[PDB]
Amino acid sequence: QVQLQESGGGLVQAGGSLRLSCAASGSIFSINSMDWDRQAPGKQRELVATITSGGSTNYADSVKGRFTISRDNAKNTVYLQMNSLKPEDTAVYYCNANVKTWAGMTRDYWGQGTQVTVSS
Amino acid sequence: QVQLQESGGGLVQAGGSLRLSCAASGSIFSINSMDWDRQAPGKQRELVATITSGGSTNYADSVKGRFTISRDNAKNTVYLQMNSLKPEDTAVYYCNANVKTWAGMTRDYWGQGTQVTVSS
Amino acid sequence: TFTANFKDTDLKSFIETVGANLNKTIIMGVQGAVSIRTMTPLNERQYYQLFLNLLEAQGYAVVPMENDVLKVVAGDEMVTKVVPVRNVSVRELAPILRQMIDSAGSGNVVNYDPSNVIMLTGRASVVERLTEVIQRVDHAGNRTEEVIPLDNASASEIARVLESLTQIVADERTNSVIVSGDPATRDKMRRLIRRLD
Amino acid sequence: ATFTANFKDTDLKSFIETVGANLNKTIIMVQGAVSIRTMTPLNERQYYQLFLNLLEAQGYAVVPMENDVLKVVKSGDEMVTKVVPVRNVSVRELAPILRQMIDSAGSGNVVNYDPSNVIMLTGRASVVERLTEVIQRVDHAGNRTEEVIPLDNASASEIARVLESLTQIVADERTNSVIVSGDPATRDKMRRLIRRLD
Ligand SMILES: [Cl-]
Ligand SMILES: [Cl-]
Repeated sequence: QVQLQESGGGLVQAGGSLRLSCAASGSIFSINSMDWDRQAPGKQRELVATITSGGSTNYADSVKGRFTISRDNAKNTVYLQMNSLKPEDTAVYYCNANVKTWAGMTRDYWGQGTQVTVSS
Repeated sequence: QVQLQESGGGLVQAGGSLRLSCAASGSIFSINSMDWDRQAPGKQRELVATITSGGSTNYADSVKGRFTISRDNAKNTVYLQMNSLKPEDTAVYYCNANVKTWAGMTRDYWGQGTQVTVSS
Repeated sequence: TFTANFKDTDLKSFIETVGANLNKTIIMGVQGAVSIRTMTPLNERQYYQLFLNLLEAQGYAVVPMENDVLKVVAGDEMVTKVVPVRNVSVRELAPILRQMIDSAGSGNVVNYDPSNVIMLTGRASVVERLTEVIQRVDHAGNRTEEVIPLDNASASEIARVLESLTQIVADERTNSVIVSGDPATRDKMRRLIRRLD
Repeated sequence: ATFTANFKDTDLKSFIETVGANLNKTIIMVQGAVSIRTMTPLNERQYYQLFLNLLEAQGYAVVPMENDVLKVVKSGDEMVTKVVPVRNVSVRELAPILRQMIDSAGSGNVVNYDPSNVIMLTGRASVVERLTEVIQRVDHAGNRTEEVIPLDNASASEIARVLESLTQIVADERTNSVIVSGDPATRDKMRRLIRRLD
């Protein structure tokens, strides 16, 4: 089991910034990567950024250099620092934890999401 | 206000058939049109079929001939008879009541939806 | 035209204010607190509707009666806005605006006017997203068209060939092609036609 | 070595005992029923994974312990499992859209990913059908046939732009050719259009 609780969403103007947080709990030891992805109505859910248990980071082309994913293992949380926000970024952002199971397969747990809205 | 409850969804093989039912309640007198629309994950919600309060009917190109919308005012229910189903029709089907307000504008009320799956 | 700016206003107060403004006598059984900001000016219909929406949100309905009596029975800010629509029917947007409110949670309402403007009541964040979508579709149904005649190649043929990979229609009469897009798109499509010619 | 599961309102305890004997694990314990039909044969990792999935749904979890021991503790509709091999594409590329799919599905459905590059699906037949449709579609889409078309006159990168601007096509600057990829229908079409700009 792993539970995810996101926060930090809201309305912002083009060029502004927001900081999303996500607090994980349960089997932290099983978490082998954590990612943010987003979804706007009528479109595909798509990967935004990822931080592995090693600390290795991965970023989508549209967000690289503007977004930064980061970690705080004391508080068991990950963060998405979104700078220079564009209307294109408007979406519900979900925090997801890819955990390793006792069987040796992987499984995704993720939260209800947080809405980010960017005006012109 | 108007409240709507869908039913009739389920799994069916290509060429099979289903009948959706939707029971309306509340301000039935305000309803001036009822329609079924559908939404698959990753796509626009689109209009399938419409029946006005005068009993006129509208059908999207993709379903015409295969789908019949109909009405039973004694039970305050509208139906969607879905014949010759294709995989393309796999979606959550929503029943939506368009109503007139005291102010003279219109407002939509719709339901949680009923899932339809069509296997090859 | 009309305007509204209430901040934690007692429901009874709110009702009385709108009543006087609309020249309507109000009756009440009714606790609650109201909050709303009008981003644009509203006409009598739209204002009345705003009143009807806010009551519904709080759990109350209106019952219109004998000689004009009514009986009652940052991104989070509650706002109302009217969006004119210029090139497309407002009801053609209803499906995708219903999709939008389904991802937005409760408290938000889209109303459609027979004069072909949409009125949005809800939280500023949601209302911004609804505005964006409307304006995007409305601007899309305004694509300027161009006729492009062909000296050598066939009109039908070029249309069929291009339409297979992608609006492009032919008119054999004058051996011409009609191309429906925007200055970015049309300029690129023209050169492709010329080159085929 | 492959395993099967066909249970219909089987007492949760009996299920756990059956699976433990099959897996050579001691089981220490819990109330409930269990139904599940294996649509494909499962290997031991997948069988064990099913077991965890059905326990999780009922509100239970496993603790692996000293010497092959598992302690069970508190934590269209037909319940089915299926293992979908994926041939042309990395399974974690599907993850975001499989997650989207499940947020419409409702509860009790689970997608599991195997490092051997197969997805396992556990849940209601309808939800499982949909997830299969999508996996297979993306898989098949990643295996399009490719074809080089040389150009005698035109510049390959121009034709690359012009058609990619109004639409896969890729230029090869070295041999001045275009590499188009699709089905017989879509390549036929593109072959012709390219030929006319020469
Ligand atoms: Cl991590
Ligand atoms: Cl009707």
